[PDB]
Amino acid sequence: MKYLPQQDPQVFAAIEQERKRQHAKIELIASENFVSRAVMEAQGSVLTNKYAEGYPGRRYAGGCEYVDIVEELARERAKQLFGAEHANVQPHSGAQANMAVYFTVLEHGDTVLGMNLSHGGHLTHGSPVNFSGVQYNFVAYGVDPETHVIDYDDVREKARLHRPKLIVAAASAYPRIIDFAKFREIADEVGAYLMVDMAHIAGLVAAGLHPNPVPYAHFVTTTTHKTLRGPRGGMILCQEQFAKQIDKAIFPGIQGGPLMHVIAAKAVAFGEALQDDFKAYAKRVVDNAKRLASALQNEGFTLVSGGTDNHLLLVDLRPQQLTGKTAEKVLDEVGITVNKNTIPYDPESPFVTSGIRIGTAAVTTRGFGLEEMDEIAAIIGLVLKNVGSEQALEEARQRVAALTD
Amino acid sequence: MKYLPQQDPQVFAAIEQERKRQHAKIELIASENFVSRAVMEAQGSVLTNKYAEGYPGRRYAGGCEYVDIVEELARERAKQLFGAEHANVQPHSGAQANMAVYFTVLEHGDTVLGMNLSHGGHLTHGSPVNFSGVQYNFVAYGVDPETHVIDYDDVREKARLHRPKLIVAAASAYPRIIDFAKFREIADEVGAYLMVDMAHIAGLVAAGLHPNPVPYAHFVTTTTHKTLRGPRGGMILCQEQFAKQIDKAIFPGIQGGPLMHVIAAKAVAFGEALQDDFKAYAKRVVDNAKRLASALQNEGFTLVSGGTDNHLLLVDLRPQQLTGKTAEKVLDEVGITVNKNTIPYDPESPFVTSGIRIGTAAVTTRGFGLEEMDEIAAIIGLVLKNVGSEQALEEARQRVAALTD
Ligand SMILES: Cc1ncc(COP(=O)(O)O)c(CN[C@H](C(=O)O)[C@H](C)O)c1O
Ligand SMILES: Cc1ncc(COP(=O)(O)O)c(CN[C@H](C(=O)O)[C@H](C)O)c1O
Repeated sequence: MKYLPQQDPQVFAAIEQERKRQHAKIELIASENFVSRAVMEAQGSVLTNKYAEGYPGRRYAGGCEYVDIVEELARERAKQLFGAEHANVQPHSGAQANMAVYFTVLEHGDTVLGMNLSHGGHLTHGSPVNFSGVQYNFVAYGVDPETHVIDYDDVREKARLHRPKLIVAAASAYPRIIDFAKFREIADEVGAYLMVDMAHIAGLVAAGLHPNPVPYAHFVTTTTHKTLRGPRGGMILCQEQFAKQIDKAIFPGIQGGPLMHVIAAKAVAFGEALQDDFKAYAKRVVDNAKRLASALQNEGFTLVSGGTDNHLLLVDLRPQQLTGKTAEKVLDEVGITVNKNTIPYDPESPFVTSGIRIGTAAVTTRGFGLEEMDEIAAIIGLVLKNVGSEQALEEARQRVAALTD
Repeated sequence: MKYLPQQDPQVFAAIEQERKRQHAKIELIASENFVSRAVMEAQGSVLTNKYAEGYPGRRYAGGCEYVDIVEELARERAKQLFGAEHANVQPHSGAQANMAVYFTVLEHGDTVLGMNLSHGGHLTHGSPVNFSGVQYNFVAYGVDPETHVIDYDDVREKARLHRPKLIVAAASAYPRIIDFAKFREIADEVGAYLMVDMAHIAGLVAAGLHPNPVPYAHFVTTTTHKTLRGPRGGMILCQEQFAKQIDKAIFPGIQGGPLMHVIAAKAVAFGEALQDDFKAYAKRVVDNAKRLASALQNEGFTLVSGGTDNHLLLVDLRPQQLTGKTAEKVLDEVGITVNKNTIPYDPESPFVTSGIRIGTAAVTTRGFGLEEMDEIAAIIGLVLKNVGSEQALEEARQRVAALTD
């Protein structure tokens, strides 16, 4: 940076603190990742100056000739990446991506079937304090209380009873592979649309390490910033028959002018995702997660679903008689960044929780391998089995500092 | 740029084309502006990597210590700039800023009174193809058919008849000063909340060249990218009594994780707005607009409301027997960037129109003064009075190229 340090010393100092923080800490938040310098330069471009309401070629303002190319590059690369018939790269976020689909196929008060929020489901999948639960009549399916795997007989029973117009699959904290073939089979029986929110697994889908929902779902929403390792924003993939309706839902439906500089960075992210190295990266993410899962069990930790098939895992902290809130606080003290997360059938409130969510996407980008996963798990064991001991937490700090160069 | 040209030659080439376009063309789109290099560097920072769901101090993820400072800087500077009791700098856009307020004080199907869309009102103020008109029962007030100034007796009659829960003031294409004192007086009579969408006039309000809606309105929404000359995004200002409700409406209401890198750029933009030079800048914008308005009339153009009190003007093209669509196309051919815009009581559809919207905010940032405004108006006269003549359009191209160095 050059012009910011002179103009705004206060903001620059806080950014420099954050930059140094991201290097010093062990980042294990499942939804986070580190973007390339090419992605950041695209978001720091003059493309923020342009109003490009509408779509490539069909704009409601002149001078969009070159931002049209940018958006088309983002749209075509995403279609190439996921094998989708249509792409919309204008959603400001995953929340707005989900919102636009709901706006398309649903009237106010319609019944929608989503995943239980305390079982792994997301806020936009029917939270009564979120727009989804207020605007629509959301019913929930759950996981098996023993295995923590989606009970597909329960998805079928809930769909046949409540008769939803839409079924939502996918989650924020689900460590296993989602059977999209079964979700479509259930949706076909009850005559409902199938939406898959692949936000967390998007990068793994692109690398072919998680089944692609695209052939099975009518709508596929995602964020670009999670395992896809791109800028902060949303995307909608759909079939050509819904293309016009989805486009009208984004604009003039729920949004206005798109973020052309972010869309530029999305294109850069999709470009990087198409390369062979990203497929090797994503395999390391899954390898690292399974290694970390196995190593934490070795330390004596119970895991939700008994491991992982993807990028994330959930530690059931009930055996250690610790809340997720307590674990989040003490690991923050030693330099490990996690978040408290409700486990399926949690006896604690969503603000206290009985578990912690851990992802490997961020550390894998940094260069962390199977060896580092053993150490990370060893530090977590040292901290959570000796919460009252300050000497163990000091030992943990030094071991965290050793891993981060 | 350094890492982008190597990584993505296709995207970099399109960005470089856009960068050169923004310099070569005369940008007169009323909603557009040029951001400083400090604002862009903040959007190109590592702050995109952080999930900061919630608010400063009250986050739902660890490691937010430094992005909290960033958001607080953005919030406090905006409060200092506008004299507001509470600020929310998390809205992804002006559309989401408006959406959050609607989500706060309104139930589905509630009656809301906004400005007529063909008279100057915005898409989010009750368009039947926008979320606002679908989710809520929007009624409209208009302008006087002769003077094109808001008919405040009509605002009062519509409010007393339809009994709205909310009244919306402000516009996308209104060249005059809005009397917020009268809007609150009407709202108090019918027992309705007053929302002001100052998106277009935000920078002029900050410089004290347009009356501040904050003392009169319960809610004030805005975009940061128009006359405020900041990054692409939204902001909500409100009284302390609505602070908690507005915060809950953004998250977990309608959005998810905020754009911390954009919020950083908002802080930089607000910082630049507080400086004395920005107040001088904004006065030049208004001076330039009034100069351009007077000069276009001298050329024989009829203007909506007979001039301007702000940053923008509307040319009534009916005397020249030209549509806004025709004017937009031919001016694009010579390097002048405007947009077609419906005039009050337009005989043409919103896709054809009888007028063009022109703003001075962008050209003023570049260094254009009163002299350049005379020339811009002279070129517009040459083009629109000689549409069939290619020799006049070639003359116009050279005169446009002369103004842009
Ligand atoms: C599966 C899923 N869909 C949408 C979103 C929201 O995206 P955005 O923040 O851009 O609006 C999420 C967000 N996930 C968060 C996280 O994992 O930390 C949190 C659970 O909301 C999501 O997981
Ligand atoms: C008065 C007003 N409020 C909100 C918006 C939408 O903001 P965003 O694009 O960030 O969602 C606008 C947009 N204005 C556009 C323009 O002037 O070019 C257009 C009329 O929508 C607005 O004017």
